[PDB]
Amino acid sequence: HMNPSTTQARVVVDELIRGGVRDVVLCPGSRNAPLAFALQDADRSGRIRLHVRIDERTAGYLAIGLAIGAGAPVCVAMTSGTAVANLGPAVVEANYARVPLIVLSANRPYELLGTGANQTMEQLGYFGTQVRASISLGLAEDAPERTSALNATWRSATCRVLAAATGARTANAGPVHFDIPLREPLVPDPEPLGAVTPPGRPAGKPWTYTPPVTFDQPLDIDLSVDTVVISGHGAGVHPNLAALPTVAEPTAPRSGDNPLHPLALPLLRPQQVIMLGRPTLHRPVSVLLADAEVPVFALTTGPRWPNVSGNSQATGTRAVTTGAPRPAWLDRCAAMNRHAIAAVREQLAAHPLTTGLHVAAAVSHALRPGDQLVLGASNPVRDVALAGLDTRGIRVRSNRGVAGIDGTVSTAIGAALAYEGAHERTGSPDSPPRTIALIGDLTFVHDSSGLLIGPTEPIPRSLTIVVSNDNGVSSRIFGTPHDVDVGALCRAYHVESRQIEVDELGPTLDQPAGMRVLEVKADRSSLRQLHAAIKAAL
Amino acid sequence: NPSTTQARVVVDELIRGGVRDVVLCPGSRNAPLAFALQDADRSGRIRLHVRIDERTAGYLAIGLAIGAGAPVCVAMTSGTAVANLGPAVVEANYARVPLIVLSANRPYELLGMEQLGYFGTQVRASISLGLAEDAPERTSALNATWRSATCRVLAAATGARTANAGPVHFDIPLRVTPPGRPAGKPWTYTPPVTFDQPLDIDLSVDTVVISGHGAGVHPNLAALPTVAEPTAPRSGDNPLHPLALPLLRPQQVIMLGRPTLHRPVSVLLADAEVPVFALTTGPRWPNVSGNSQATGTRAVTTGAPRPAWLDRCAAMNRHAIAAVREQLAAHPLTTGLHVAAAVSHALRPGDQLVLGASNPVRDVALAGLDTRGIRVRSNRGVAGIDGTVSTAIGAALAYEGAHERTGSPDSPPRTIALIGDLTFVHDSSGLLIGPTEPIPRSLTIVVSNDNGGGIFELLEQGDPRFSDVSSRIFGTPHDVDVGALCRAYHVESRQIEVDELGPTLDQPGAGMRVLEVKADRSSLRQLHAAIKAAL
Amino acid sequence: PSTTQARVVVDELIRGGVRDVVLCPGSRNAPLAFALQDADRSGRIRLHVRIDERTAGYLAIGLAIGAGAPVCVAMTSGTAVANLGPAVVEANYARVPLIVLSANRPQLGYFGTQVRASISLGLAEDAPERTSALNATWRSATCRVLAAATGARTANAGPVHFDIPLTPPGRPAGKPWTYTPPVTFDQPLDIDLSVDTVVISGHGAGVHPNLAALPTVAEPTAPRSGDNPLHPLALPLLRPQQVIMLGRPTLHRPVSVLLADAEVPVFALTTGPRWPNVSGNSQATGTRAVTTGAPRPAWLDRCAAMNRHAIAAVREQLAAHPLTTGLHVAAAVSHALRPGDQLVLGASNPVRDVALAGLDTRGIRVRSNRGVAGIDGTVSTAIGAALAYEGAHERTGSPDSPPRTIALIGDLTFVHDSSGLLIGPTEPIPRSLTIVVSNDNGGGIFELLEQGDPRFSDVSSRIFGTPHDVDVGALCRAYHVESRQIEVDELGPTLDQPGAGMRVLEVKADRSSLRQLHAAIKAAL
Amino acid sequence: MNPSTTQARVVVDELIRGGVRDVVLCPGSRNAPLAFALQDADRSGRIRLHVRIDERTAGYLAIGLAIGAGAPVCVAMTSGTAVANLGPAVVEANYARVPLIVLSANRPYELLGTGANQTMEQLGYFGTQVRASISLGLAEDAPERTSALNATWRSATCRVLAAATGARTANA
Ligand SMILES: Cc1ncc(C[n+]2csc(CCOP(=O)(O)OP(=O)(O)O)c2C)c(N)n1
Ligand SMILES: Cc1ncc(C[n+]2csc(CCOP(=O)(O)OP(=O)(O)O)c2C)c(N)n1
Ligand SMILES: O=C(O)c1cc(O)c2ccccc2c1O
Ligand SMILES: O=C(O)c1cc(O)c2ccccc2c1O
Ligand SMILES: [Cl-]
Ligand SMILES: [Cl-]
Ligand SMILES: [Cl-]
Ligand SMILES: [Mg+2]
Ligand SMILES: [Mg+2]
Repeated sequence: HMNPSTTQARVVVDELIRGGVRDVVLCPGSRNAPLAFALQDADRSGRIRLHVRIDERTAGYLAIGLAIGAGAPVCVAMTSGTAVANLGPAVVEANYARVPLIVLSANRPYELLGTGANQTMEQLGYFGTQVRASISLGLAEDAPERTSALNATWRSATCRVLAAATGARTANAGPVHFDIPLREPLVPDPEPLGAVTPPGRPAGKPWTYTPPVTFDQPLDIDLSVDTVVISGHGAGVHPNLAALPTVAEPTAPRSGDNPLHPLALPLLRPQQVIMLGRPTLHRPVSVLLADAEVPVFALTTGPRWPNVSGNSQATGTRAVTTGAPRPAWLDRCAAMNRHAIAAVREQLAAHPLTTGLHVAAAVSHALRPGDQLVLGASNPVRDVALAGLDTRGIRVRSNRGVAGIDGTVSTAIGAALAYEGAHERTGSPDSPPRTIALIGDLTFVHDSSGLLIGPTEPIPRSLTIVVSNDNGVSSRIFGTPHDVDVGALCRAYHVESRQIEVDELGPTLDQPAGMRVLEVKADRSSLRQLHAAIKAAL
Repeated sequence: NPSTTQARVVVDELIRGGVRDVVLCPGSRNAPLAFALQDADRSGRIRLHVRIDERTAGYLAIGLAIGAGAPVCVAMTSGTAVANLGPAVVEANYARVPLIVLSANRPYELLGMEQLGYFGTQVRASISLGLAEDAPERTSALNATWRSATCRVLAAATGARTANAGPVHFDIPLRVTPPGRPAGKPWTYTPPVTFDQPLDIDLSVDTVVISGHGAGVHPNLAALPTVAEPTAPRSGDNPLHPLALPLLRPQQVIMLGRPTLHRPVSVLLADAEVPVFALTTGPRWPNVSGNSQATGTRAVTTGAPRPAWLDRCAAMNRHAIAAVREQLAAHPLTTGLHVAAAVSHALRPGDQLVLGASNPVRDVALAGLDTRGIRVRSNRGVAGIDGTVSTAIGAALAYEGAHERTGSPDSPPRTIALIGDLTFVHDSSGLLIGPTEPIPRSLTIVVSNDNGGGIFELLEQGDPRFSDVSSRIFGTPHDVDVGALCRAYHVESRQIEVDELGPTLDQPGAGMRVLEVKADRSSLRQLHAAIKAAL
Repeated sequence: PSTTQARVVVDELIRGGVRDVVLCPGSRNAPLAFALQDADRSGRIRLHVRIDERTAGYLAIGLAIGAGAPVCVAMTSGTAVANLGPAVVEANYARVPLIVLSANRPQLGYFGTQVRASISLGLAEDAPERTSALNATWRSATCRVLAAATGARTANAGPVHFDIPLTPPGRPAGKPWTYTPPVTFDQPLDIDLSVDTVVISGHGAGVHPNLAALPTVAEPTAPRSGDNPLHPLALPLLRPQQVIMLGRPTLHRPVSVLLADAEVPVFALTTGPRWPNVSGNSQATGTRAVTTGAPRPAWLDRCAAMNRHAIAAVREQLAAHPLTTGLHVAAAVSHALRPGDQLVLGASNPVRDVALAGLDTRGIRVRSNRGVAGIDGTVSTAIGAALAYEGAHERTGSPDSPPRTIALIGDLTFVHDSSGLLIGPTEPIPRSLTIVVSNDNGGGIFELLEQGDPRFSDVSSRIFGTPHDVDVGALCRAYHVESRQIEVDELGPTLDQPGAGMRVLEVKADRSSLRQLHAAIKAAL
Repeated sequence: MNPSTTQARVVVDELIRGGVRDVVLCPGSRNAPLAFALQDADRSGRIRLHVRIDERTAGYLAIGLAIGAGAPVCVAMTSGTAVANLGPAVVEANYARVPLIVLSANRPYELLGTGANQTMEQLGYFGTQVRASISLGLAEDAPERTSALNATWRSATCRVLAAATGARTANA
């Protein structure tokens, strides 16, 4: 015989594994001990990798990283009370970035809500419309005669949680709140007088199998009309559009070989626009989408479609193309793209001081096919886009959902861990692929506690964090530098760090060292002149 | 620009309502009342605090409000502000902290702020002002409407009518200053209500008082044996050690406030043979077991405790105190209980004490802290380990500000925080205060560092049969260099031994310093079992 | 400024397929009511005014399920949100495109859980230097509302809250501002038909040609996929090894017992992203089946034998029973239907008894509020269903009278929504709607439940039966509606007789013998 | 003794001790345990039962029963739109401060989302219009804990009554 809380936790953990969950983030507590015990045992048998963290807020962004690194649903488990509320920021990010994040909260029994019990709040529903679903398991009953029926109901609810999070039937992945009320006894009973977990379906199959869904919405587009493609976060790959001039955000997957620099778009006159994904980065892009005279055709992978344009003529998922672009239009767009690249290149060289744009250019040139790049959503993504990075053959991650500074370090760490984990499944005996992160100093200092990894927890094998330190009424905290020593922060969290120059950045990134932080000074003073010089050069 | 005029009307009425501190974070949107708050800051009518981390900003506001009992405003500015403020707002609801959350929505924008679901369940009120309309003739009527909504917001936050203080959402939408009542009086005067529910209690029945967070002060119960949590204001001279409770058989329990500590208390409160009388200061009342027989706000007492009962309680109290003292001395390694004892013996009348969750708030009550003359703060609302550093900082700032505004030439009184290492790791970023922002002048954070969560060694998951599995999932060692952490944030820090803790606290240092004491948690369970065996 | 914002929104809703709007008088939504009034006088939209806001919601449900079109309801009061609650819940669960229009001059929890979207336009600012950008913003948002309501991109139609807080053209050729092709939601399931399989199809099911040969228990609202029906009462006489469940089945305890059987795998095929699993035995979900094998001939033989046995045991035990019951009235209405008719069923016994009588749904359109299975709103639902259905036949222009809409409801249901018969003289009235009322003076379904056991005979009269003694005939005449008390035998001929646009036919029925009649049918199987 | 019946009999008894003299009942299958326990209390003269068919009109009947003499009044109904029909009466009871206890039966909460018949998001439907939204635990079959389940059930009933009558908030 097994106590009810232990049985329920072992069933849930088993069904989550069968649904593709490979990594679980756990935060310590007493009320979530049943989940903790069952997760620890699955990690001892090698069925999942467990990542323990102390701060639930940054642990939520770690889980986002573990999910975007390879595309698998990731659970984060914590105790009752403000621990659940600390997942707020990650849940908002995962909502707008469509990240399959399962928030697995332990709770007191609902009967205690309103009694004044310790560490108990209104947990179910806390996340509102940010989550794709708020699902509660029932309090586990002590009914050995009903063991088979309770197993079917727990595994079915778990599959609903997994389906809603991965978007298996909605094509709209996102975060899910899975709340589990738990009561004493919370620790497993003596194992000699123990029992076996109620089994699932045979052959490691999910309890409710849901096969791959196809969400199809064709759209007719005449490509002979002068067309530009603008691809943002969450865009899909469209091979029938690969020839068109394309302004692509760094995180957007590239369809073709005809890039168009974002600075070139204002100097051209497209007659119609194809919007892929959710573009938000570039401001001239936003200017063109506000232009009411230019028809916009939106192509999304899911049912959500962006509000970035008011003259959206149609929304679909793929294009049924008629015609071909004027060769003179392709020539003009290619000509302007080269002009914009040269203008950026020349003005960086003419600039004396090293700026953040220089570091971004230096990181972009040091990337090799197969690398993963993680970018802070402030200046790093804009700077890499102005530098003209070729994203083909590399995977680029960034928290573009709400583009916050919270959790950027933890996201890079998680993405590096999932990326390296997927490289072992291929059975290859090579070295793990590189993960390079480029983040600002203010972002790094704000999520420096994301560097904290207990001595027994997984550490990324090939992660390098490049910190572009530019030392910068509510804006009066930027009137002075924050003055924090990046080296001191790294020592506090036992992390190797080096201060280097932009010339050294390339050759130092090629040195094969676990996790490390590479700090590069830059100047914010001259940035306004450099950007003004680039615009005058066009 | 009427929107600018509106902001000065609200800020002025907020200052008339008792607001002395506002917390801001930079964000995409202009802050609600940002420039009116800036004008008020330079003129000395209000004090601004700016932070980058919105989570630590919320908990700083909680500290500013519990340090002296004043309402405090927090100014949201971004699309992450609601999610990051959630923890502080939840804690303000359960600890009854007057917290005003200022927001600035756009009614000309299309909808359908990144709102979650907690605003509905956590706040006392949700008041919007309405768009500032241009009308030079209705300026005296608009002034009255804006100042009435502001007085209503402060009343809901402080519980002026409900006796249930808590957080309030105040929205001021955006697309000289008109005057208020004379002598700086608020627009709408509401006397702080008196909430009265007298209850009959016979004190001849063997009775114990158990007072928790939010407990009132009761002079007619002063003689009874009393198990008081650290945050409860004391009203008697007859304290009863929490470890003495299971050595007695009370026939009656008076519960003051909301108790959350000591499983011996929970066992006694759940015993259906022992009537429990709940005396609370607000409308809510605790009933975790279902054994709360009656509720009230004050006791109408008949009789007095039997002299033999008081003698029995005092004898068991002396056995409990001796067991804790003798077993602490006979134990080689320093634990958090040793650290808590040293801090307790170092406090002086007038000190403010801030206690983190986990073992520190329990250990101080096991050491027998005398709380009279002392101000004790702790986030017992939801017992989170998040935001405790910023709560201490805010509590010190508000506490020092009240002493400064009495004009006493003496140095500001001390605020001493006692927190675990995970608690410090959780909110270490709360230490980053820009040179422009107010910094405490007498805040000392004592960090009892046992490299993980020591309380789990004392629970069921700390039983030796889990010794192979409980290190990763409960102990959670981190190996953080605390001194290196405080250096990066430019905060004075010193690692010392428990016997040096007393003298180091007695002398002053920088306005803000962190004292770290290395402690052991591998002997923690053995030390507590030996204390129980010596009772 | 707000006057042109209302006119553009109304124009885009009409371009989006809205043909009917329900409005309740009140001191609000004045500009939108004007724009709607203008379009009603222009012939672009049909306006329906009601006084009861709860009946107005269920009327809009009917106008939507009658021809599958989006329908709007305009709130104008500080009680409308509470009164539209029941209809919004029904629209959520039955996936009905209901657009609820508000106009907050600057609060229950159901809006957060029940609706597909909550969109507010924003205030109508006064800047004629940007009137072409406000035009697109208003027609884009309105296209989002229409798309969320009809499931254009989600394949999950439902209610939408559209708030316009208190004339420039659209696309040429009357097209919607943002075109969205109806989406294809596909998810194939591998099913082996050589296993002994029964199909159980409920509310919201699709049509599956590769399943037309399998024995099929179909709820009346389910569109039949083939021509091998299996009577529900035959199910406990069979031992299927596999169940294909279409849509959302909600009727028949044998069906419920079978789906709960953990030995029998269940394969759920749904037209949308939601799927049922009350038991936890759902082995897989999908939208269509990829089939191998073929059903065993012995299995088909057994099923067809139980089917005829169940049909015969019902048709004969109805003859022996002398008293007229609700099961007889359902049988009578079922044989009085011809292809092209629309049949509206109330919940409780009427929708179950029609299934026991063996109605052949082919050629008939069957409506019923199975989403939450409420006895409220059925009268106004049938009126709206008739109006929408007759409006579609009128737009084709056939040289034939409007097709018939027959409603079969219980007594309690008729008095629960009696105020749905209060239709003002200026208001559109059905032209071929006949409401048949089976009246056994109480709730006859409770006689078939555990509280209907003879050991609760002296306690179950008050709390389950609830006689009302209401004179149905007088209630209809008070509302200026034709009524006639007929017997079960004259039901058919009276129904065949073309009559007034609205007729209520009352048939007396017995419920004291209902538990005996269902036990006699059970023993004859 | 089956737990639903014991649970329903404890709640009804404690409601009566709290001053409830009138209860409005609407017919349904899911609220059978409350219906039986209420009928038993009407036969004994402890309360006066009132049966109605329409839940919307039943809520205004309970409001009348409350303002007639100033006592808390209950309205019990089944799951589904039966609760949604109490919407208009709850709104009126909120603004007029009438102690109206909406006593709703429900399918088990684990059935929410499974497509079960007559199951909706009931808990929280009324939102900000109620003084409190309290659920009892699903009655467990466990004779060892009957005394603990009694205290838990009666304490919750008292919280319902105090919030409805404003016993400690002065805001019925
Ligand atoms: C926000 C939050 N997360 C998690 C918990 C669970 N919890 C309770 S005590 C504790 C350990 C705290 O350790 P520390 O601060 O080092 O104190 P110690 O008990 O070792 O003195 C934890 C994680 C909590 N109460 N709040
Ligand atoms: C709004 C609502 N309230 C209550 C119920 C519960 N219920 C189900 S069947 C029924 C009785 C309906 O009786 P009637 O319409 O006369 O039908 P009969 O079963 O006698 O044919 C009731 C009250 C419901 N489904 N909907
Ligand atoms: O007395 C208090 O301070 C207090 C505070 C609270 O937040 C409570 C919450 C639930 C139940 C009782 C509570 C209570 O008695
Ligand atoms: O297929 C349908 O029509 C349908 C409709 C619904 O409203 C559902 C609600 C919950 C669960 C399943 C559902 C479902 O399968
Ligand atoms: Cl335990
Ligand atoms: Cl950054
Ligand atoms: Cl604690
Ligand atoms: Mg510790
Ligand atoms: Mg009837």
